[PDB]
Amino acid sequence: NQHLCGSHLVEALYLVCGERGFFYTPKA
Amino acid sequence: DIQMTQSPSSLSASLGGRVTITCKASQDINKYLAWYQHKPGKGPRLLIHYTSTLQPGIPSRFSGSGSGRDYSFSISNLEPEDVATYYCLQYDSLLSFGAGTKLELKRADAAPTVSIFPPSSEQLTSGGASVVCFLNNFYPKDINVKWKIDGSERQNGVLNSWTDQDSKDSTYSMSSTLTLTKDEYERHNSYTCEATHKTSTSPIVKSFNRN
Amino acid sequence: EVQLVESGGGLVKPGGSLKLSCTASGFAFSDYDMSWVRQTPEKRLEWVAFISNGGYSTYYPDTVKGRFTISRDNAENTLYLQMSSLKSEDTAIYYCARQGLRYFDYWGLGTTLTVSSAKTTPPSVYPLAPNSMVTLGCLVKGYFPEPVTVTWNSGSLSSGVHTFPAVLQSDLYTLSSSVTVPSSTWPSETVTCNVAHPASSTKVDKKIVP
Amino acid sequence: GIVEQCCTSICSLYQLENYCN
Ligand SMILES: [Mg+2]
Repeated sequence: NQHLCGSHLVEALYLVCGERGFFYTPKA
Repeated sequence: DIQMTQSPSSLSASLGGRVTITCKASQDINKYLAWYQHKPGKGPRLLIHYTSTLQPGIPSRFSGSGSGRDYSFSISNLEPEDVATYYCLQYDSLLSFGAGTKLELKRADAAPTVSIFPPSSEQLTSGGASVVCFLNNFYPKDINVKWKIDGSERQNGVLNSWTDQDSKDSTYSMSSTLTLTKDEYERHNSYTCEATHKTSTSPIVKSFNRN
Repeated sequence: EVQLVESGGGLVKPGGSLKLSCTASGFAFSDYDMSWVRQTPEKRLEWVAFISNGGYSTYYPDTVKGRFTISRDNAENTLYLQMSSLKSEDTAIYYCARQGLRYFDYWGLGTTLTVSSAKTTPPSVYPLAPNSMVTLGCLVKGYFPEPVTVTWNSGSLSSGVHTFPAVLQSDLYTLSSSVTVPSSTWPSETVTCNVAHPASSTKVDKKIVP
Repeated sequence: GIVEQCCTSICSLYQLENYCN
């Protein structure tokens, strides 16, 4: 359950993208 | 994923004209669509990103447009370098490619030159016989071959293969090889490939006897 | 002057292994996420593997997930693709591609993989002999694998040269090549198809005789 | 990619949005 990044990246992406999920490379 | 439907799958155009390709996404892709040109033996080359933004260097005669699920790519003033396969790519949700559009040249209808060849002295020793027929330098691409031996049209033991558009005369060509064993060849005598092309109501017949 | 040079392609039996390489130059390689994309024989482009610029992140589609491993040596400017449990559906040209953003912006020339149980066989080469113009050819039959090369007169005949795609039959390929020469030149002069088959270490010259 | 870019430091919500599917 614990996080890897001091930024709390995974939690932050779960809120920004939701069930879309994310990819490692930005589209813009 | 997101499915890209690209249309048409093949396309023929005249030098200096205009061509338009379409990509339909299975969902909204928010203008995150790129376009690539791919030529035989080279690697793909990025043309447009974000629906209509040209990569630096790319001639302005390329353009794209669209939104939601409906996008289109266009070539103005078609140049000979532009014959290639073009692909769209959506990159809004992961990545997915379109199936591709083959872009060929339009040209004046031309009839095939048909040439016939008995099996060589080299092959029959081996124990086989291959009769070959070239249907060379014709247009359009689409053509039909019929083999006759002693009046009998026969089908098994034939397989045929097609050239891509020739780069010299913008014609197509076609190979017809009928293959038999060493002894079914010597059985019969009169061998014929007939080439039927929309240029001509008559089929182009070329043949040989026991010589 | 961005350059990507793939290498390592070859023929492999099903279930075998192969490591492809990709040499980067002309840019700050360690700043760029990198991918391998393949083109299938049906000319579909298939995203095969992804790796982030620092090697932290990785992605594989299900079709290759668990069998492929993408990796990078940034100090050597080299992207790698280790493939294993190879299956005939893996047969393709494999491309190296750069992703500053998510869309690919540069590709290499590709490297070709063939997955087959068929064994390497040199071709049989047969002369094809029958206006201002005469058309001749050469038949190259029963070989494996692709490719073969066909030249005419050591390469000095170039037009009226139509080389036709091989078709697979049994386990073996047959191909033809056509040469159209002015009928003055032949049969006054000799026209010879030079056939090369690197996989079987073959170079054969067949003279066309009337 | 995102791990190299938004993990030693906080990326904005605009930034993170660009990585979404
Ligand atoms: Mg985290």
